[PDB]
Formats: sequence, structure tokens, C-alpha cells
Amino acid sequence: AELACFCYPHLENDSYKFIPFNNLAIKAMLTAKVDKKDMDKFYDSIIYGIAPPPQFKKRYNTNDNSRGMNFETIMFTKVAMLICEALNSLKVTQANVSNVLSRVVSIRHLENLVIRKENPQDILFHSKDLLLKSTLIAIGQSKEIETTITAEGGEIVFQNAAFTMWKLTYLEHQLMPILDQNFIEYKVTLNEDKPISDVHVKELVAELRWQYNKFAVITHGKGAYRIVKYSSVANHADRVYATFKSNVKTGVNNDFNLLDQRIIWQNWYAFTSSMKQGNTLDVCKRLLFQKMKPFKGLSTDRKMDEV
Amino acid sequence: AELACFCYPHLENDSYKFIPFNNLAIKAMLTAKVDKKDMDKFYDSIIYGIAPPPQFKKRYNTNDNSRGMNFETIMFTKVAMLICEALNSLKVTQANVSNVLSRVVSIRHLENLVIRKENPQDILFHSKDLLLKSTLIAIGQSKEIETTITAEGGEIVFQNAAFTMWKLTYLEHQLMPILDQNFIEYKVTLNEDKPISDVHVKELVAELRWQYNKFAVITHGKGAYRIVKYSSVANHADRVYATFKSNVKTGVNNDFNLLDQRIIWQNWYAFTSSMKQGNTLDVCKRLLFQKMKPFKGLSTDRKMDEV
Amino acid sequence: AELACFCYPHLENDSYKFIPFNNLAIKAMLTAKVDKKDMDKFYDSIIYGIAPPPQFKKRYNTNDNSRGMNFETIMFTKVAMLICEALNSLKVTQANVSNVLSRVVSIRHLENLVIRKENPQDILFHSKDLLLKSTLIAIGQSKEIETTITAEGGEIVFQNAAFTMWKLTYLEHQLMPILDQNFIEYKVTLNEDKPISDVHVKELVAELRWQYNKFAVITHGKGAYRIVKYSSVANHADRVYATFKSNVKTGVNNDFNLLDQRIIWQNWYAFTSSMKQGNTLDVCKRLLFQKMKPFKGLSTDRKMDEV
Amino acid sequence: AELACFCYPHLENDSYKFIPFNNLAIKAMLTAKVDKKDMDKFYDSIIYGIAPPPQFKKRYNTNDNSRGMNFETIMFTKVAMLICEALNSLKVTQANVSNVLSRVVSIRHLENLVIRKENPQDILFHSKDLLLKSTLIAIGQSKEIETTITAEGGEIVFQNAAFTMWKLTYLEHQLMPILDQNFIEYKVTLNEDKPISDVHVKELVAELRWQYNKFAVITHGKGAYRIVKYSSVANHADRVYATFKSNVKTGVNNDFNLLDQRIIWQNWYAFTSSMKQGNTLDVCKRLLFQKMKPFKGLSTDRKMDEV
Amino acid sequence: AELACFCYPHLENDSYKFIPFNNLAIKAMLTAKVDKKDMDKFYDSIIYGIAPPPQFKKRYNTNDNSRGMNFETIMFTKVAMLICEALNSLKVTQANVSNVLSRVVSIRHLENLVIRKENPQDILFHSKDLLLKSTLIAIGQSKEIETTITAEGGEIVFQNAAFTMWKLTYLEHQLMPILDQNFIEYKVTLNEDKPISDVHVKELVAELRWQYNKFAVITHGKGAYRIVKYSSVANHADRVYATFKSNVKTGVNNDFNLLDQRIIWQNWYAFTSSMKQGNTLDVCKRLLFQKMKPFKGLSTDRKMDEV
Amino acid sequence: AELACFCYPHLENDSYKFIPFNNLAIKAMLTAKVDKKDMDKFYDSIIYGIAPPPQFKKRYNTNDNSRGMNFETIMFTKVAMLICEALNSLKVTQANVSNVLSRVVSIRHLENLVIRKENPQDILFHSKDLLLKSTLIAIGQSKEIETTITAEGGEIVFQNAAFTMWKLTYLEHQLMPILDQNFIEYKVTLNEDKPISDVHVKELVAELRWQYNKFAVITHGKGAYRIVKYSSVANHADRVYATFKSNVKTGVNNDFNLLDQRIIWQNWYAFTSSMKQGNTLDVCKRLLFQKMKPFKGLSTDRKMDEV
Repeated sequence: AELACFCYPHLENDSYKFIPFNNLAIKAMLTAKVDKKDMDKFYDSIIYGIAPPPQFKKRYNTNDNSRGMNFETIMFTKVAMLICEALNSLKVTQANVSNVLSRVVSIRHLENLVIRKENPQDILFHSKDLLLKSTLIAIGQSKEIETTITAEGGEIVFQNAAFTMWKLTYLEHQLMPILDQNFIEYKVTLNEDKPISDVHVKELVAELRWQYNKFAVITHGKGAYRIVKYSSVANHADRVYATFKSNVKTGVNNDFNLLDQRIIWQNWYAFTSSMKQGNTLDVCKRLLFQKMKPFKGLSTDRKMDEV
Repeated sequence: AELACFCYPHLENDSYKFIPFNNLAIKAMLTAKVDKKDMDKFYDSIIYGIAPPPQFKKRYNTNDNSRGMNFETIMFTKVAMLICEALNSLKVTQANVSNVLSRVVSIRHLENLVIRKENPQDILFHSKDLLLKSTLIAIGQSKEIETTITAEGGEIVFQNAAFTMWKLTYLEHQLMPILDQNFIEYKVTLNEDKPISDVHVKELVAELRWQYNKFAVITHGKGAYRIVKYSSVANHADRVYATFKSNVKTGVNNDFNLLDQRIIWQNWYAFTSSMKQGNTLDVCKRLLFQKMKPFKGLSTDRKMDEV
Repeated sequence: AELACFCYPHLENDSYKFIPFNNLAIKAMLTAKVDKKDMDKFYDSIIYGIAPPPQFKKRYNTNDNSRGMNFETIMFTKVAMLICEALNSLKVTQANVSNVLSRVVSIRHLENLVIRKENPQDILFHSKDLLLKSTLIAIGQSKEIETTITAEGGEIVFQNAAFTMWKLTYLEHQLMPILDQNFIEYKVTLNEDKPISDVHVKELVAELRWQYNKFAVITHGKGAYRIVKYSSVANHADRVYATFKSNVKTGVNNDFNLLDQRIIWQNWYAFTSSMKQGNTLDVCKRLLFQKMKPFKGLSTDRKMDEV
Repeated sequence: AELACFCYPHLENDSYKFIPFNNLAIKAMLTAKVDKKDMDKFYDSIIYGIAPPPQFKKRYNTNDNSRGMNFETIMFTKVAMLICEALNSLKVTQANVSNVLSRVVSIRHLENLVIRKENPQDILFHSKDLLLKSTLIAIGQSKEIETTITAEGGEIVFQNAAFTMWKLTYLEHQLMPILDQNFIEYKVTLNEDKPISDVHVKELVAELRWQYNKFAVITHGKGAYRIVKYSSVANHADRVYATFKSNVKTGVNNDFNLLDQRIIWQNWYAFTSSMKQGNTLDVCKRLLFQKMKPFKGLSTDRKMDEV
Repeated sequence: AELACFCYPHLENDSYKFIPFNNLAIKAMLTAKVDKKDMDKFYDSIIYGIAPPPQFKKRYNTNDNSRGMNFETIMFTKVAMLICEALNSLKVTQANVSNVLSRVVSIRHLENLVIRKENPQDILFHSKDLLLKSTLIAIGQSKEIETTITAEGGEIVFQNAAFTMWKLTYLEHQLMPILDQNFIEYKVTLNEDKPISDVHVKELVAELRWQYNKFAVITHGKGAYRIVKYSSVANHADRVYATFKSNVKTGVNNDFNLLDQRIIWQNWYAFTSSMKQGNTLDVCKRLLFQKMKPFKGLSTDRKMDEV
Repeated sequence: AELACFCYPHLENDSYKFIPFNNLAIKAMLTAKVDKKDMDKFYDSIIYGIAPPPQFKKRYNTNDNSRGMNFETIMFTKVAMLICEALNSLKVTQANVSNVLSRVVSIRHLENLVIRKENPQDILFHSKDLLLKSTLIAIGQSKEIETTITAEGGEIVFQNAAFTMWKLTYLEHQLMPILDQNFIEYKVTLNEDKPISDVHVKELVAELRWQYNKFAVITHGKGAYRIVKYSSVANHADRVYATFKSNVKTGVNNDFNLLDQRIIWQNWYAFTSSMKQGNTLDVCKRLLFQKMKPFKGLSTDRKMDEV
């Protein structure tokens, strides 16, 4: 999921521009015999242009690899272009080139932006500005946080004055869909990164308790709630901790937003808050299984409405 | 069926213009939690633009509502545009905005115009003028009456020097088709709103008696005959009476054209004429079931032709 | 439509038995070069058994004949068997063999019996007795008249205490279906060949006037009403007159039952009654086009029910 | 849903036997003109045998009726046979004939038994005894209560030492399926009609709270829990009250089993318990909307398991 | 893969008989809430009969488990029957019941026997004797070794005077097929468990070198060669070592037949021979990666034939 | 396969231009009766333009000829255009016209170029220069040798610093595909026509021995390796010898590049080297069957990698 999997740099017109790879060039690369010291260099397919460094092979699916991406689809091309336009608007310098490209990002998030972008009803279709801003945050090249308007997208299943809830269409993705057919994940974005009233929070918590009782409300600390099956918070806990460590080992400032305590699942708030307080993985995961104790009457109200 | 279900007003360039809704914006609105005092205001979906007031929800079909319209079809879009072009040619003022938009109209009539408009053989395809005039009468913003050239359309099943008979293709509609598969309805329009000869009337009555003996000839008082199954005149009687009352309660001038007595079904002429004389619903419906008594030899002639 | 098209006689066990033809044997016959004096003899295909006399060739469809029957279907076989069982129960003698077999009958009527016979819900499926009686009348080897229980069949579209109305499924036949896709014909059979009350007649005439106004009520004189389009009574008039002549030329007693005058279409009753009075074809057909003059209130009642 | 819709009585061999109707006989009946005083007598189709009294017409679907059953399917036949075998094992007397046959029962319940019966893995397939007992309770001719082994059936979605939970496959029924595609209903049967431990009850309540939070736990008083959407308890409340009245007006002993108070939804227990105390409909329905107040920690446990 | 997954014991007629499970009974079991001390007891589904102990749940596929078997196929039933007939011919005693049933066997091997058995051209179809003997060795209840005639089966791709080579059709299995679409595995069985000539060995080694150069020739020590991709010998090495340990820990006599040294792949013969000499896993696997050194001219001969 | 099968010359603008034939014109020609002395002249179809000389008839497939090409496909047109653009860039003179056009070339090679050309990822799509150069060598009008960049194309199955290996997609060709479904052929092109290191040769020989052990490495002497089944080198040997003779009889300089001795199959190098030394066909083919004798350890290395 490194940006180097979709494009390569080219100083042209005294500046850094980025070019999408040709899937056939990637195809050729995957069949190449490469001298060891060249595993980290761009590959010349001769017939189809430059291709990613052979050290990234495992990122692409083959008849003996399904943990990668389906680079021979259109989406791959579209996702690559999406990345390039955003990177080109940055005018990166030799100094930063490898850093940007070495950055691992979410392919699903990017495919979702493509789907927004190519949709004439979606603002992103009408605003190169928002589109760029939305992509920039998605590829870690922006400080702003993802809000409703800049969201990766999906199917809106609930909306309020303060939040917007999306169903992540990952199962139906072309590039790198989720493989487990029993997967189901939602995302809640703030419409505005400003203070929210108790009332408009109550509405959100009521909808999650009623419509999604079998889901845990968590967050990856980037300003958005993630709705995941309770039987999945373990993995989520794992990956977020890794990412926390990485930045601690990478020196990268870990700015984890715990979000509203009233909304996040108890155990998660614990595991997470512990992590921030700079703790160990094992000490953290303890709290996810630790059956704890500490709005109300919501289910009853919604129940009564229905009746 | 209120015009507010397809568009919203926007004072731009010092005048009122109307914009079609995005189905996805409507989609989002239908999943929204709305504070009570906002049920009558346009909804901001954020991602897809403005959407109709949430007080109109029941106008759209969902997995738990089939009494609405299939707003996620193209037709919806087309019908919305149709309405907008017509409304824009009016240059409505703040004073009249809500009135026009609050007006309930027939969606089927509008889908039928779209079908005429997009048909290169149909004049409406070649005349923005007629098209506008045809739409204006359809959305109650014109005084002229619907005649053959401005008809909602359908399949011409009979034509004369004075009339044109159309089969209403409602079953095969995209936006809001009739659901009962045993439905069948025709419409007869005058080619010209001028006096008609006895002869050219005789031809029309002969075709209705022969080809449509199981149909009642009625009218909704807007200048056109409606051919409906006898097992349906009850509902028709109901809705036309309501509309009569509404305008009496709304102060709106009720100008009901009873049309030719020689053509309209006896009982209907009664029920209707009674209504005009300002009577009660119950007093009116009496006459539809009251087996009464009072051209001829027509069936015999047509019968002889056949043989 | 001669019985000789489905079977051949074989004196075995000192009596006449009849055998169904093999379609392939018929197939071979149709490709045979036959000496003139053999056109009226059964054909030996050698490989597939006996086949009908080559003088009947035009009775079978080929790539250059569609006025015949589709003898290569199962139905052909079934219809042949049907005929044989009935003929075998007669124990025909040398004296009568050729007469029975030379008799022209209706193939559609026979296919309809097969459909009744093979239907477990139909009595004919449970009674070899009725089945035989029904077939015997169909192949002109019985004096009884076709009544509801012995009817050729079809879809019951109306039933009363005295009559049963059937839709003739000829379009969907396998052996010799009607080719004109705009064909539509009904048949009314008496449930009992006894006197019928005025009331139970009124019900029948009311259903024909309401539900079938574009149909003429006639009869071929064999005791059953035939409901045919007015644009078809001409042909019907023709064929029935021919059949009348044939029997007059054949000496065969013409017993034509005009049926109830109150039900039969006026002009038809005339044309027919004239025919019986022993008249000319031209003198007879005159009356079908002669726009004449002489129960009531029926349509109004049915109309009122509907409303 | 009266038993008279599937069979008719025939005293043969000095006893009452019951015979299934032929769908074509029903078909004919539906097209019959019947003298008023005969609306309550069995109809003779002549060709297809006896048919139900024409007063039951609305029980069968036609091109202008979808509130009936699809009698032209196999299921109809199967369901009819099912009923007959059970009724025949009773040896009903002239005295009781009309009572048994006039009894309204659930067609869906009967189709479900057919599905059990014809399933070689299901005991009912191997035991004419249980099958009969299961049918007898289903057609109100038995005092025993429906338990797991005699259940109408469906898909087992949960099972315990004391209960068995079934998904009602009504949407996929042939004879009289539910038409609303958003329908979903479950049924919980006791494996034994004996006292149940608190523990094995706790398991049942935990599964309903976790897996079916959007469902109300009610009962029709016949010894089994019914799991229905909260947006449906209104209708359920209505029909059960009617049935309560009917038996009070019919003098039929109303033995309504309120079932465990710990399991039944609060408001329902109220509405129901009120009904038994002999109260009014309006006084009863009050309690369904009356947001009340009065095991625990279950959701938390199940939540923890998942994690 | 324990025999307890397909059947249960029943002392009937003073002896032990085994019965196949009903898939629906297994289905119910998988939805059951079971008290801990009952995880090792047979489950009573009530409606579908006995089912396997809930402790084996993971052996069956569900919407959240693909590492099990597709028990709802016919094959499951067939494989179960296959096992039962064989076990019933043993007349097992209370003393041995649990041992036999606790035995883990290969499901693919059993599905392959079913395919042989149901094939009229295959001897196993004509000999209950061989069939039983073939099954008995497959479920570890026989001392004889699998030879060509008693082979699990597959597609014969090569045959000699001494051996028979089969392609394992695992990908196309119904019950528990291989999931990796790039899987390919062969099996070589001796036609007779007697000494083989050098010549008829040479033919076998020549066919493996030419036609299967990218395959390693190994064995699981039960008397048959297994042809597997070199990129798979690692797993094979793992599982065979485990099985070796198990029997050492289980006290079960480990009789591993290294087979011909001239045929088995060098490294495998090492790894294996080491294992027998009673060594450690790590010490054993060393030799599989240890690029060693020590018939000929075979490829050249085959190459020349082709040309 | 003569260039005259796709185009005809036309001196226009004082120079030679070439025009593609219309398939329908060819179609007409194939049905023409031609006077003998006209078999070598272009044919005038009158309606579809000029067509090839009737002496080439056997080059086109008909309902009684499958040894030709499917000229009624698009590919035919495309391949013709491809040839014309290349020939037009030559500005051929009257003196050379017939020579160029009489030249027999490979149609498959040309279809492959079309596939490269029309592929936006392929350089040939972006460079009229390379495209022309690639075509020119393919139609024998260039001295340069085919290298990776100018290759006919196919699916890249292996690539190195010095070579590129392609799978010839001949089976799936439109114009003149290979008919034997068991056909399989590869081509190895040098990326640069410069000296290659021993190492980068070793990689190529290792991939051929491992992945293609059942294939002979040969060459047609034009600078590229051809990978063919050993059961096919006979034909290859035949055709290359013919071509050698032709040029010796045609006086055309035979410049046959034997390519690397370390890579070419032994026997082939012999047969070929013999041919060059100017020998007889029979003397040459001897060596292909003569089982001879004279890098290593490669298979073992690759084998070890896999494990």
C-alpha cells in the first residue's frame, strides 16, 4: 500500500511530477529475474514503460498471491491517476520524493474517492479543490482531518446535523476488496470539526444502539468513528497499536484523537487511552477483554416509536 | 406529487430559477434525523446538494414504502428538468414561489410528456414553444386546456377529424406506474377546442360502444374525456369530488367542464352535474348507482361492417 | 382430416382392428414415386410399417406445405391412438371399413379430447366409457350430441346451471393449430340436453353481450353454440352450407339444430333457417349482410354491478 | 382459511371421509353464475368434480384478487391432502361435519408441515403418528399444544435444552406467502411442555436481546413465543384481540397462555394480561404505547464473548 | 476429520452398528447453546435425529468457517454411508467404539472411494469385498497397504507393469476440496506389493523426470509415492513429522516405509530416514534445504523419442 | 502469405502507394471465372474495387479451404493497413514493385504487431517510428534484427537484463491462428543486439530447463530463439532448410545466425551448423535424431529455491 505502487517521479520542467504505471509493465516486472541490488529501483519493462521496484511484488495479486491488489483492473489506473494529480499539485522536491512515495496508505479509501469523484451528483465531481484536499488527507499529505465533505465515501445510511454515517462498500471493490463475505464496516464522520451539542450526539448514540447493537464504536484516532463487529475489535486494536509504535519508533508525532467518551465503546476508550498514556501492547489489550461496569432510555424511546 | 418534490428555487441574476434534485440527495434525506421545526425546509445533504423538505418523505419509495415514486430512475431526473424549464420560463417572484411549488400535479402526465419530448417524430421534440405550453398546463400554470397537440400522450388507438384517443401507458411507466396489472385507461382529446359536428361525434361514440363497451366515458372537467373501467368510476368519482371541495375550501374557482352530454356516461353526467350545482358527496354518489332510464343503430352498423 | 390419415384396418382375430401410423412411415411415403393406380392404397415404407394412401399427401405439412398437420409431433400419435381405441370398440365390418375411414373429422376437436383425457382432474381421465363416447361423437360415429361432459374441451371461461362456455385453445395446438394469431373462438355446450329455463338463458345472453360484444353467436347445427368474431361469420356460413350440400348430395340426413332463437345472432338464424328450408347459397348469404331490425336491460344491469 | 377451502365430506362406508378439491374445479367455480341460495353449497363443475361453495371465492387469487391463495400450485394439493388424512383419522359425524370444515386455520402453518412431512430427515417423514398429531393441533382439532417436535417448522436458527427457535419461511411460500418483502418473523417452541430452569431461560433471553434486539417477544397464547418486529405488534395485538372476542361471542373457551413474564415483552404482557382480565380493545392497546419502566448483564457477556 | 463427524454408534441386535448423521441435524447442532460438560456427547436435534458432539463444530463450514467440510452436500451423506458399511462389517465392541470413531482420517480419500464405488466401470462397483477392504485401509482399520486395486482413485495419467499413477482430483471435490486453485498432486500406487524389476522402475522414473520435472517424489510412509510441487514439500514434511510424533506419544507403532531410494527425492529420503532414526524436527527439516550432491540418460531417451 | 494478398500498387503523385483490399472484393474474386492468362493480374470486382490476382485463391479460407486466412475479419483489414503504411514510407519504384509484393511473410507476426500497435500501453502505440521499423523487419524490408522493442509480441512470461521471453498467442489469432489446440510456442528476443554476460545467460538457460524442460531451444537464424515442443523440431528443421535452399536458388544471401551454442539445443545447433556448411537435407536431419553426448547445477538451484 506504499504510494510507490502506483507511480514514479520524473523531474520535468524543473519540478517533480508523478506518472501512473501501466499494469502490463507491472505484469512484466513480476516475471523478471532481478539482480539483488536492484530490488529497490524502478523496473524498465522496455515495451510498457517503467514499473515499480521488484521489492514490492507481494503487493500485486498473481495466481499464487491473493494478499495484493488487482492491478489489472481500470480502478488501479484511476487510483493511480488520483494519487498523481494530488502529488503533482504539491511540487515535491528531491529531498522529499522517497518519503512521500514510501508512505503506506489505504487503497480502499482511495478507490472510494474515485467512486465519489466520478459521480456527477457528488461535489468532488464538481470541485477539483475539495477532491485534491480529500485525496491529500487520504495519502497522509495534509493536516486537516477527514470530515463529511472530504470523506472517503460509501453509502449514507444515517445523517444528522452533526454526523454522517457511511456503509463501507469494501466487499464490492475492484482494486482491493475485503475477501471475507461476512465483513461489514461503517464510518461516522463529523459534518464540521466544531463542538457538537448533547442532543445531536444523543441521536447518533441512539441510532448505533438500535440499528447496530452488534457493533463496537471505535476510532483509529484520525477524527472519525469506525463501526465494527465486536468480533473484530481485536485486529483493529492490533493494527492501531502497531501504527502507534511505528510513529514512536519513526519519531512521527502520534496525535491520536480519542473522540467523545460518550460514544466510543468503553473497553476501546480504555485500550486506546492506555496506549496514549504510553503503555505496552499486552497491558493495553488487557482492557478490551476486561468486562467493566460503569444517556439512557434511548432504546426504549426508539422501540416505542416503532410500535 | 407536489412540485417541491423535484426542484428547489434559487434567486440568481435577480429572478427565480429552479433546480432539479439529485436522487442521492433525496436518498440521504430519507435517512436523516430531523428536528421537528425543520420538516418544512430544504435539506442539505452536504455531499449531493439540496434535497426536498423531509415532510415529503412518503412521496418516495423505499424498502418500506411503495406508494411513492421511483426517484432513483432517469425519468425522475428528466421529469424534474421538464418542470424546471417550464417554471424558469415563468420568472416567478418571491410572492408566488411557495404556491407554485406546493402545487400537486400528476407525475404520470409529466412522464408521458417526457416520452413525447424525447421522441424525434413528435412535434414536442421540434417545438420548445408547444413543449412549454404542454408542460405549463400539466403543472397547473396555464389557463389553456389540453388538446390533442398538447396532450400528455400515449398510444393513439383511434383518431377522427375532431378527436384523438390515447391508451395511457401507465403500467409501463418508470417513475410512478400503475401497480394493478389489470389496469387499463384511455383519454380522448379534442383536436381543436371549437364546436364539433354531430357526425364526427357519432364516429367517436360508435368506436367507444363497439371497441370499449366495458368502459365508462367520464371526465375530470379539464376538457378531456377519460375512458375507465366501470369498476373504477367509484374512485374517480371520489377524487374528483375531493378536488372540487379542495378548491371550494381553497377558494380556487372550480371550472368543471361537463363536456358533451351525448358522450359522457349518463350516471357520470348526473353525479358530476350534481356536484357543480353544489351538492353533497353522498347526495352525488347516489346517482352513480341509480340505474336510470333515458344516436342509435351504431353498434348494428359497425357490426355489419365487420361481417 | 379423413380418419384414414391416422390409421389403417387389420382383420385380426376375425374382426376389424385399427393401427396408428408411424410418422417416419408417413415421412417416407411423402418422398415416394407412386404409380398412379396406387394413389388410393396403403403404402409400405418397408422400414417403418404401413403408411396412408399417397392421395392424402396434402394433409401433412412439409417444407412446401403448411395447410396440413404436424404429423411428426407426439400429439399426432396420441390423436391416432384416441381414434383407434374408439374404432376398435366398434368392431367394424368389411362392409363399413372404407366409409368410417373416409370420414373427414376435426383434428383440433380430437387434440382437445387428448388434452382432456390425459388430465387427471378431468373425468375423461377416469372414465373409458365417457372418453369413448366423447370420441365417437367427435368422429361422427355416434348419434348423441356433444354436451358439457362430452365436450371437446378448452378453458372454461363461464359456467351456469344450463351452459358451460369454453375458450378454444386452437392457437396453442401441436397437431393443427390455427395460424392467424388474431384468432379467437369460443364454444358453449349445454350441461344437459333438456329444456332450459328463461332465467338461466338470460344469464348466458347477458355474459355474451357484456364480455363478448364483438362476437357473433352461431352454431354448426350439432347442438352447441360457437362464439366467433363478426369478421368471421362469412367463412363459417360458407363451410356450414357446403356441409349441408354435401349431405344432400351424399343423401346423408341433414339434421341441423338451429338452437334457441333468443341466443343465436339474428342474421345467422336467418341464413341458417333459410338453408334448412332448402335454399341457394347466394339466397342464404344475402341475409347475413341484410341489416335487419327486430331480453333487454341486461347490459345496464351488468354495467351497474361493475360500478 | 376455512377448512372448507380444501376439501368436501362424503359419507362412504358408513362414516365421514374428506376429499381434496381439484384446482380446475375451483377455477370453474370462480367463473360461475350462481343463484343466491346456492352460495353456501358445494359446486359441481361437471368436468372436474366438486368445488368449494362460491361464498368462499375471495379465498382464491385471480387476476383481480391477491388476498387469497395460489390454489393452482402443487402445494394447494399437498396441503389439502394433509388436511384430509388428519380429518379422516377422526371419523367425524354428521353432527360435527360443518363445524370442522367451517374452522379457519393458518395456511402457512399447514404449508410448513407439508415441507416437514416431505423431508426424509424430519421425523414427521418417518411417523404418521406425529404427523397426524402435528396437523390436528394445526387445524384446531387437538388439545395438545405445539411443541418443538410438533412445530409447524421453518429454519432452526437457535436451539437450547428447553427451546427451539425457527425462522418462518413465509416469504418463500408457494400457497400463501407473505407479500411484504421486508417481513421477518420467528417462532420459539418449548422442547417439552414442562417447567424450565432459570439458566436455560437466561440463554434464550440472551440470544433474543443480542441477535434480535429490534424484535418484540410476544405470543398468541397457544404455548409458543412469536418473534416479530416492533413495527408489527400493533396488528398482532389487533388480531389476537379479535380472536379473543370471537371465542367470547362464540362461547368458545379462551385459554390464553401468557407464557413466561421474564421473556414476553413488557407492554405485550400488559396488553395481553389486560385482555384476559376481560377488558376493552381500546383499554388494552393503551398499554402497548404506554412507555413503562420496570436478568441483566446478558448483553455485556455476549458482547465480551464476541470480542 | 474424525470418524465421529459422520456417524454414531448404536448397540442393536447385541452388536455395534453405525448411523450416518443428517446434515440438518448437524445444522441444528451448530446453532445450539451447549452446557460445557456436554461438548463431548452426541447432540439430539429433536427434529432431525442425533448429531455429532458440539466439540467438533469447527469441522463443518459455515458463513464464518471455511476450514471445515461442506456437510450439506450429497457427498457428505455418501461418505458417511461408505464409512458405516465398513464399520458395521467389523462388529466393533463397547471396548473399541470411541477409539475407532475418534480416529482422524482423510475426507478426500473417502470422497475418492465414493467416486470409484459409484462408477460401474470400476471394480469397486462390482465387488463389495474390495470396496470394504479399500475403505478399511482408508479409515485406518486394516493392516494391508493401499495398492492400485484398492487405491483412493483419481484420473490414471500413467500406467506400467508395476505402477499406476493417479491425478488427485481434489480441486473438484464436493465435500472438502482443495481451495488453492494452483494445487496439483499425484499419487503412485504399486500394482502389487511384491519386488519390482529395475526396468519397470526405470520407466516410472523416466516419466516423472520428463512429464513432472517440477515435482518432488515423496511418500507418507504408507506404501505409496506422492507427487507434489517442490514448493509444497515443506508442509508435507511438517505434517508427516507430526504424525510420526503423535504415534510416538500415542505409543502407536510407527511403521514408515521409505520406499525405493532410487525414486524418492534425495532430500526427502534424508529428512524421512532421519525421522525414522528418531530425530528432532529441526534436525530433520535441515536436510530438505541442504543442497546435496550424489539411472541416467533417461531424459535424453524420452527427448529423442519425441523428436 | 505474399504481400500481394493484402494490397495493390498505385502510382499516384509520381510515386508508388499501396492500397488495402476489400474483403468483399476478394470474396467476389473467389467466385470468378478467369481466363488463364489473367491469373496473375489484379482482379476488378466492379462493385468493391480491386482484388488480388486469382492465382492466390488458396490463400483465403472458404467452405472448402481452411489452409488460408480469415480475410473477412477486421484483423485482415488492420494487417493490410499495417503493411501499406510501412510500404508507403518506402516510396518503392516500378523496378521493385513486384518483388516487394511477391515476398512471402508471416501473417501471425503481423497480427501480433497490430495487437501491439493498438495497445496504448505499448510503445508501438506511441511511436510511428518504432512501429514502422518493427513492420519493415517483419515484411523483409529491413536489415535490422528483431529485438525486444521491435518484437512481434505476445505475452511476456519471463524477462531478464538481456532477454525477454514471449508466449506466442497464435491459437487465439483472428486472421490465421494455429489450428492444433495442443500447440504451444515461445520466442526469446535480445533486449539489445550487443554482447551478453555469462550470468545473464545462465538465468535464461535456468528458466528454460526448469519451466520448459519439454521444449527444444532453436532459432530460424534471424536473431531470436524459438521455444518449441521437441515433437515439432522436425517440421521446423524442414521449413528452415527449405528457406535456406530457396535463397541459395534465389541467390539471396543466406545469413543464418546460429546464436549462442550454450543455449541452442545440441542436435539443432548441429543440424543448423551443418546446413550453413552447405550440406544436404538428408545429411542434416540425420543429426537431429543422432543421440549425442557432450552450465550445470541450475535445476538443483531452482529446485532448492522452490522448496
